[PDB]
Amino acid sequence: GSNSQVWSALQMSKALPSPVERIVSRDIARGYERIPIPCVNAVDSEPCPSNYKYVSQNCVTSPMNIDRNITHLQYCVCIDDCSSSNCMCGQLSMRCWYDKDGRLLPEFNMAEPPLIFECNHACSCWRNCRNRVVQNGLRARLQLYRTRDMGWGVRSLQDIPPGTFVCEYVGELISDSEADVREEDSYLFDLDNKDGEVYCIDARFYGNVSRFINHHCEPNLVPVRVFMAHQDLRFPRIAFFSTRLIEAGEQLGFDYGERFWDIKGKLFSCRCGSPKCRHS
Amino acid sequence: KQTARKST
Ligand SMILES: Nc1ncnc2c1ncn2[C@@H]1O[C@H](CSCC[C@H](N)C(=O)O)[C@@H](O)[C@H]1O
Ligand SMILES: [Zn+2]
Ligand SMILES: [Zn+2]
Ligand SMILES: [Zn+2]
Ligand SMILES: [Zn+2]
Repeated sequence: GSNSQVWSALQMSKALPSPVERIVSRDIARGYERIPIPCVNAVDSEPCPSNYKYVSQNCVTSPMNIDRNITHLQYCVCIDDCSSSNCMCGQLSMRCWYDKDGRLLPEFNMAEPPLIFECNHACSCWRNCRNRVVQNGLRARLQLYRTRDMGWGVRSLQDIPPGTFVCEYVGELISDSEADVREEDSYLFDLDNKDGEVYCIDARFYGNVSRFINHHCEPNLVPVRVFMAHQDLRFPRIAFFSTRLIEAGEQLGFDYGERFWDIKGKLFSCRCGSPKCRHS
Repeated sequence: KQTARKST
């Protein structure tokens, strides 16, 4: 049923000529996002994937001890909408990269993104200031769907302008060591690429819509590291922004990276279909 | 590493 495989996932975590398109869920998020995320299948008889628990925000199993001391937060004292060079939070980000529509400026370096520090609850500014985008949550109309060749994937139902926040990679925050012994590694996302005390998000047991975004070698999304309610640099949050105009109906994709394909390429090849595919 | 990891 709707819950049978969700429960099973929760308990495993605790222990450790085509068909007419069918709507298999009106909302995979069960009302937890600002808009529904429907699930459809125009390919076969498979029900909506349910062997995970949908969560809209990161969770933990074993404790992570994120620094949440409010007095440690850098904040701004702006009397405007945080559009000026006087904003501390923009300075921490190099500049505020968001235009008035909430979209990344053309100058934003998508090949080597900076860290973004959004305004927070210690700032003097108001909740509607310019430097608040990822913290406003999923806005775009997305859909989980059955692909022909690549299991489930995510599409946009509407045009998404370049530089728009699409969704966050959400899941269970775990250590590098715990990640190294997870039986299913397909949903792991490293928070930092260096050696030492580094952390991961595992979206296998707990995740959001982003867990179904397939890899693409010429991707329409780029992940960016973002700080909002805390500034513990061990725990950036992963926000996907569009790299170009994404047309209504288009599948979302991002570049999983070499730390994925170094392992998985030994088992199967990329089928993204790009003329510039780097993993087939 | 022992397991696959997506990355930024
Ligand atoms: N470009 C690509 N080529 C081949 N397989 C892909 C792919 N992108 C994602 N996948 C598959 O999807 C897994 C990542 S999870 C992404 C959602 C997945 N399609 C699902 O139905 O659950 C990968 O390990 C691989 O099995
Ligand atoms: Zn400010
Ligand atoms: Zn601020
Ligand atoms: Zn502000
Ligand atoms: Zn490819």
